[PDB]
Amino acid sequence: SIIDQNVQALFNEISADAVFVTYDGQNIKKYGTHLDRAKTAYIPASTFKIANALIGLENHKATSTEIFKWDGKPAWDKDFTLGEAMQASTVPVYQELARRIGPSLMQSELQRIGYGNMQIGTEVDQFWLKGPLTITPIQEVKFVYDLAQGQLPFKPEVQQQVKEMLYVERRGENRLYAKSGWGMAVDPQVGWYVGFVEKQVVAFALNMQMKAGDDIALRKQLSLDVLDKLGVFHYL
Ligand SMILES: *C(=O)[C@H]([C@@H](C)O)[C@@]1(C)CC(S[C@@H]2CN[C@H](C(=O)N(C)C)C2)=C(C(=O)O)N1
Repeated sequence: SIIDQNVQALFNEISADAVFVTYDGQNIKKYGTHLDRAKTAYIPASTFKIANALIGLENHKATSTEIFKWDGKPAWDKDFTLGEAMQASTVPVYQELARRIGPSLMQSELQRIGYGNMQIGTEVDQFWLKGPLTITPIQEVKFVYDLAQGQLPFKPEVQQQVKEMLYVERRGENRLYAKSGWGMAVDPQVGWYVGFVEKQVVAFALNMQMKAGDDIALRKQLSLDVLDKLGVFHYL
């Protein structure tokens, strides 16, 4: 198992506490510098957009065609669909969607699907940013695995729509879907890179500590390097 050694070697460069989890539908595997992160709960931050889009489309609070118009209050200073907002990571668009859903519906939907600790507190548009909603990397990886397979408790066409919002690139006929996250409001700060590769499916979740001034592109660069070494997503 020199593949594992090659992966671990990648993390010898990274000074931050990091775990990388993979899920192929049967096996959970863990790599990185602090493996206990995989079973620790952190705020989902921008990764919550996935569940937010799902709940919203499911409950007729938006469509994938609808334009969320900018209200003129100051980057993200333009009109976005939910898909455009996903890849741009436009928080205010998804805050608006959260406010359309409302605390009662949000709470019951998170409970219904068993997302993380299923806690929203009192602010319906901040709970994934400041807490108290938390989720383990293992939970995230299983979540996005089911999304890829269309086996979440949502309408099939809803899952397909949200799934394709996460599309990043393809190599041959292998497809990468991914969503990054950087929770700055919490201490310590958490970084996410969650997604999956469609050949069979391999879901993955990078989860690591972040500090002000860190390289924003590190999460993706690291994950792609890991996926290549695993042979899950080879470089072209
Ligand atoms: C969600 O993960 C996060 C939300 C909480 O803003 C988000 C969208 C911010 C970033 S980093 C982005 C790059 N430059 C900006 C900045 O320096 N600030 C503080 C305005 C923020 C990410 C990310 O995943 O990189 N996600």
